[PDB]
Amino acid sequence: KETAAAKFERQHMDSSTSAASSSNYCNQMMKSRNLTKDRCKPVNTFVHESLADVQAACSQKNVACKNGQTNCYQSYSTMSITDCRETGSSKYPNCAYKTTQANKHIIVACEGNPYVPVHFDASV
Ligand SMILES: [Cl-]
Ligand SMILES: [Cl-]
Ligand SMILES: [Cl-]
Ligand SMILES: [Cl-]
Repeated sequence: KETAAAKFERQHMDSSTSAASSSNYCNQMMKSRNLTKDRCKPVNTFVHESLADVQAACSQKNVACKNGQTNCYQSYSTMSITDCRETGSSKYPNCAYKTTQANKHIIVACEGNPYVPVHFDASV
């Protein structure tokens, strides 16, 4: 099985581009990261920063997660992110995504040793 930290990396990291290329960024990335394999993941955010900077958020501002857990952290600085969400025309096996690029703080849940990101909670 995939570890929690590795699943977070695969689903949420894109350190190779500074920001979403075109409107087709999400269709390509959701496919590349295997998030459209058996079904279309409905919503998924990619962060365009180094893995180190995203991991460093786990020692930044401790805040509540939406589900009430207390292991969430909000990055002190804004980061380049792209939110990918299915459009109305999306239907497996023909997934289709809207690409929205933004610069916002990220909120992640962290766990383990090393204490690293295991869930992407929200962007602010
Ligand atoms: Cl790992
Ligand atoms: Cl590259
Ligand atoms: Cl997400
Ligand atoms: Cl941006």
